[PDB]
This record gives sequence, C-alpha cells and structure tokens, in this order.
Amino acid sequence: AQRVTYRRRLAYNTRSNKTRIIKTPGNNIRYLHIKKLGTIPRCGDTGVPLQGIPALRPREFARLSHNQKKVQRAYGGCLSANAVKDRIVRAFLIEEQKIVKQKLKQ
Amino acid sequence: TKRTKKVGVTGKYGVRYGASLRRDVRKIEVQQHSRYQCPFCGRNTVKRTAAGIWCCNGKGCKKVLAGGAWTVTTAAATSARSTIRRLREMVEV
Amino acid sequence: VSNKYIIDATAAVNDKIFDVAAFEKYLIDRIKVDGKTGNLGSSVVVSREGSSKIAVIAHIDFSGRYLKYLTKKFLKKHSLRDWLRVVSTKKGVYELRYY
Amino acid sequence: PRQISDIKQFLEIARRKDATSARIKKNTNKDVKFKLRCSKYLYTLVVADAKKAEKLRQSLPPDLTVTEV
Amino acid sequence: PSHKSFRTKQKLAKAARQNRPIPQWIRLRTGNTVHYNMKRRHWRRTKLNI
RNA sequence: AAUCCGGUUAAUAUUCCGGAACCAGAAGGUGGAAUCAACACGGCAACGUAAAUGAAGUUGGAGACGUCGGCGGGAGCCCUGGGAAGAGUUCUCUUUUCUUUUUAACAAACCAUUGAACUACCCUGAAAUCGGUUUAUCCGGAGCUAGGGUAUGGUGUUUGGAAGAGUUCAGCGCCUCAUGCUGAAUCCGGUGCGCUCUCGACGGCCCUUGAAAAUCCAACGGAAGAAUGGCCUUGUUUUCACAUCUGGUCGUACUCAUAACCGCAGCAGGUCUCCAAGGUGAACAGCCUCUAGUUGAUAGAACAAUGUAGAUAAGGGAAGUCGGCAAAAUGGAUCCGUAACUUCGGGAUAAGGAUUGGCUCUAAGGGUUGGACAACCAACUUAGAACU
Ligand SMILES: [Mg+2]
Ligand SMILES: [Mg+2]
Ligand SMILES: [Mg+2]
Ligand SMILES: [Mg+2]
Ligand SMILES: [Mg+2]
Ligand SMILES: [Mg+2]
Ligand SMILES: [Mg+2]
Ligand SMILES: [Mg+2]
Ligand SMILES: [Mg+2]
Ligand SMILES: [Zn+2]
Repeated sequence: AQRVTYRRRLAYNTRSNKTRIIKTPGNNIRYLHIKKLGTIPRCGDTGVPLQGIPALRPREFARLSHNQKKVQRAYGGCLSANAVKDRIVRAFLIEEQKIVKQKLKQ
Repeated sequence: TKRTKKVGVTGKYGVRYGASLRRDVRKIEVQQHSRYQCPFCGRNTVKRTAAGIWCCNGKGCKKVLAGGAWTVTTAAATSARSTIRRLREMVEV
Repeated sequence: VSNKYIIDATAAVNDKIFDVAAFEKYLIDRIKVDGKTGNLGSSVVVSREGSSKIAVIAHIDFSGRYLKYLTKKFLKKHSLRDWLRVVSTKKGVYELRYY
Repeated sequence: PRQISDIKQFLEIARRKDATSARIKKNTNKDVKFKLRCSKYLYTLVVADAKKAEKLRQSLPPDLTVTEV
Repeated sequence: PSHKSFRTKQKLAKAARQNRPIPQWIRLRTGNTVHYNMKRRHWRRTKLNI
C-alpha cells in the first residue's frame, strides 16, 4: 500500500518532526507536518489549568482577542476561581485581625 | 492466596543479592511505599516523591512535606522537636 | 420493484452471428434466483424478447453485471469472443459491438 | 473560503468595493452556488432553488461582474 | 550534500570550470607545450578535499 | 511566526502555473464599539460576548521536558456486504475473480450526540442499611450518589474549499490543428485484544525525579486623558471587521550505496534515520505473493582425481579421538507429571509421558434490535463427539 516520506529535510523522529497522514483529492497518501499541541495557562497559586482559555502555543496567544485569554474576574486568566476566593477571604480576615490587634494594643 | 511466605515485595529480585540484603531492602521498601496520614487534613493520602519529599492528594492540602528518606518522620527528628519545644518553653517562662 | 435490463444485440444479428433465440433459453436456464437455476417462477425475473432485445424484468433487485457475465459466457460458448463485446450504454442497457 | 447563509448578507458583500467578480456554479443536484471573490476570502452562498437563484441573480448590483462556470 | 555554504558552492563552480579541455588553438601557438594537461580532475578519481 | 491541493519539465518544485490560504511588520484607509462627563453588559456561580481605555513597577503562565505498563478514542491502512464501469477465466464450474469507486491546508457552526468524559469546575442537596466506581481500589460532611449547568474541541460531525479538481469508462471529428469536442459513473453499508501514528484518563519505578534561553500571553497596579450649546460638534479602540503596503540574503540538481560516501578500485567491509500490503503463524520469525524494483554480477562444453558446500546409509553405537571435535538427536502447542538441593524467590520447559490432520456435528461464552420473552444483523473463541 502507499508509503510516505517526510516533506522536509529533517530525517529523524524528533518533536519538531511531528506528522499525520492525509488523503488528498488526488487519491494520494502523504504526510502533513504538524506542530506540537498547545497548553492551557495554569493557576499561579495552585497550578490547575485555568478554565475558559484555549490550549495554544505561546505565540498563538498574540492573535486572540483580549477576552479569549482571560476570565472576567479579579486575577482572571492568572488565578483560578477558587484561588481568588481564598485570597479575598484570607485578605479580609487578616486585615480584620490586624484591626483588633491594633485596638487591643492601646 | 499468599503467593510468598517471606520475600514479599522483594520477590521481584528473585534469588539474587543474598537473603540478608533482600530482607533489609524489604523492610525499607515496605516503609517507603506505605501510605501515611496527613496531620493537616487527616487523610491517609501521604505518599513519597523522591527521598525526603512526601506529597498529598485531593483538592485540599496540596502541600508537600519534607520528611525522612523512607518514612514521613524519623525518630531523630521527632526527638529533636520535643527537645526543641522543651528548650523553647523553658526560656519563654 | 421493476427493472429494465436489456441486452441490445443489433450489431451481431445483422451479420447472422447471434442467435437471440438461443440466448433466450440460455438466460432462462442460467439465471440464478436464490442460488438455484430454475427458480424463475415469473414472480421475480421474467425475461422476454424485444426482436433485437432480450429485455429482462427483475423484481428482487437484480444485478446488471450478472447479465453482462452471463452474456459473455454465451459469447464464449459460441466462440464469439475476439469478435463481439458487451458494452454498457444506458442505465441497465448493454450493447454488442465488434470493436 | 467562507460560507454565507443569508442572501441579504451576500448582497451586502457584493455591493462592497473589494468584490471583484461573482461565479455561478450549477451542480448536478439542481442546486446553485454563488461565489464572490473578495481580496481575502471567497464567499459562497448555496441556493437550493432555481426560482430563488434567478431572483438573486437579478438582485445583484448591475455593475457586478457575474461569470458563468 | 545539497546543504552547502555559499563559499563551498563558489569553490565547486571554479573546480568545474578548471575541469575542461583546453581549446586546440591554445596548443597551436608558436612555442607552446600546452598539448596535454595533468589537471583533468574527475569526481570519482581525485577528490577536491574542500 | 506563517501553505495546502491540482497541474507542469528532458531535467526544479510545499519554491514554477492555476486555485485557495496563512504569518509578521509599518502607516492608518473605511466601517463598527465604549465614553453627555470615564473607559460595556449578561450569568447565583463555574463563566460568556464581535469590540469592552490601561503608563511605570511587580507577580504569574506558556516555551519546558524521564521511563515502563495496560485501558479508552481518532486518522490512515487492513478486512468485509451490495451497486456501477472496465478487464481475466469460461470442456465443465464460478449471480464469479481482478481493478477504480478520491477529497488538502484553511474557514464556520456544533459537539461526549454519532465515538471518546461526569475529565476539571459550578449550583441544588446533605449521604450508615454507606454508597459510587476502574481491566487495574480509588473517591466522598474538606460535601458522596443524583439532578442541572460551565469549560476544555478535532486527525469527529455538517458544511464552505469542491467537483469546476482527480480517477474510471464510452464516442466524435481523423493530416487535423491551440489536440480539441461530447457523453456516463465516481454511490450506499459494516468490522476490530488488528497494523502505523496520535490523543485522553490512569498506574508502576528511582539514594536516578528526567536543559536552557529567545519569544508570546495574563494579572496586580493606577500614570495619563479632557467635548458640550438637550444637538450638526473630539480623543480611544485597528487585543473588533473589512482594506493598503512590504517580506531581503544564502541553500534547493543528483547519489545516499553489492558502482555517486570512506576503505589505493565500479572492493562480499563500513556508514545515522522516516514510511511498511496479503496469506500462514504468537509474531517486524521462516516460507509464498501484490505494489515498486531488478533479472546485474565473463561466457560455452564436459562430468576425471582431489577439493569447498550440501544430503543419505545395512548391522553395531564413541570401539574413533587429547577430548563426542563435527554431526545426529530434541524442538511448536495442549493436557498429565516433575527429584536432590535452596538464600524459600527458585531449581523447572527439571526429569518423564500422552496428544496434534480432514470432515460432519454438539455445547457454552457477548452485542445491535419489536411488539417474561426475539426475527434478523454484526462476531469472535473454547471444550467435546462421530466419521475418515
Ligand atoms: Mg528530481
Ligand atoms: Mg531534490
Ligand atoms: Mg572513495
Ligand atoms: Mg548406520
Ligand atoms: Mg539403521
Ligand atoms: Mg544405543
Ligand atoms: Mg575411547
Ligand atoms: Mg584408540
Ligand atoms: Mg558440537
Ligand atoms: Zn493532607
């Protein structure tokens, strides 16, 4: 059956030599050279992948509109929803404790 | 079924290396692959990742603990902590 | 459930080479229904002559390539190969050509 | 290539200045494709009716170049 | 290798040019002994060595 | 950062031609959006949108990473049931056998439906008679099961591209020319412990835990802005749509090896890697075949001894020899059975037995699907019986 060749002079199965088979409108079986798969941004506090954002190679993110690269919320696109919620509650409670410790210091 | 009377996990080594060596490895290997209890969360989801590093699973307490090579805590570390706590509590008062 | 298979054979009959009469009984004896020869109980495959046509009517979703296969056998039985050839012309219609 | 699903949308793209030419493709299934060549994209509208195709062809801007395949 | 530098390619062009017969009228000159040359290089025989 | 298909030459092609795209940079050419005082709305939420001002500084992310094991999906290949077109065979038989039956980048909308998710997260709710659940035992009052949502999205679907291309077949002009012109088909189904690649969710292992940088993105922050006469009047946004300009320079033939490289040579040596059909079979084994390639290794005649390579041998069976050297014998699979010794893991395929074809049957083991049930379709095993 039809056998294929690399379309570039790179002759080795490296991570930059990824391929997949296409069947053409000439009934030809041949390679298509494809890129590495994208990656979803990860939360800065927990490392979880961030929801609402596609998996792209780094420079592909330069072509999206602003709102596709973020979530409409504080730290959107940088922190997960549950991480932000921990930060808000932690900030409030710590500030209140600083208030009582200041009040009881006098 | 039992499948082994003695060698246990060390059965992977077969007849090599000497019985005493396989027995010593056996005691340590049972320790280093055991599950331990997380003091901060209460679950038994504490397993080793590389020799002194013990991690936790779940959505809560994704923390990492510095521990012993083969167990989460060592006797020397536990004795040091109580020694340190006694010394701390005697200069405090 | 009506089919209009015709084996037009004008070319060879004009030269007195093709016996449509012989081809009639050849088909009726040879056409196989349900894996058997002689199961043309006239409910499924009829066949008939059209002067120069051997029109076959089918009711069991037949194959016109089966007609071409049986025709080439007949031409082979009478050493008509090298001289005649069955060629598709229209939907379900085949012709004999000398080429 | 981009598909246009609305006749109103297709006519608007034709009235634009980048719209150089149009193509009429008549498929075997009696369906008609109106293809509009802009600078960046080729826009196809699929019209499944012969009556609608005639009206749409008459609905084009008069100066538009409509070419028959 | 077909992957080649410009400098290498220039040298190959020159090597091919010097690898030509001398026109006969050169050897027909009065006082010339250019009749045969030991500089006819062939690709399989004597290698360029860059 | 970013390119695909079809065609084309004697000889180049992801570079030429036809068609269809994409990326980056510059200027700002239109359109749209927000702003009457300021930089939008929706959703309980996960989060959503055609746009939705954001300077310094800071912080976060991507780039960015081992290895083995099985499991689930996709694509191409393989196999199979019909139809069509042409071909092979045709004493006889063969509703036959063979070939062709194709669909790219890119764009859009959907999307666990049709194949692969409760994978992650959110909401309601509050679980012992504990339940859920994978091939693999993990998960839950730190909120299970369940119900409903949100996101991730193609090598999936439906389309655009695109039948106009490609393929197959049948005719017409017939010195024919620009080799033109005219008709048909290119359709509908199924399959998987298969093969190659790939993705997804996992599991094992380590005194081994498996680059860096360029580059791109996001946030925190708040710098700066100046429309106003209830309206003809600006800035921003070009991280929104359409449009314009520009993309230099070097490589690109061919061989990659039993004749293009190295080995003095057209040397049985050596030299990294990608694709990979059918049958048998556990199998990328051996053996035969299809596509492709080759039929090249000075030839002719003859059949002496002695050779090199390969076979066989009565009876005996290691007497040969330093020595069983060489050869012979054994061999796959299934079912029986398996000693000393042992570091208890092994020894072990120990040893030692039996069986194995063909044909015709029987039984059991799963899925789609119509009104305790069931007519097909799609299937693969295993065990046994009779006959020969
Ligand atoms: Mg070439
Ligand atoms: Mg080349
Ligand atoms: Mg050499
Ligand atoms: Mg003997
Ligand atoms: Mg004997
Ligand atoms: Mg004997
Ligand atoms: Mg002896
Ligand atoms: Mg002797
Ligand atoms: Mg030997
Ligand atoms: Zn814990």
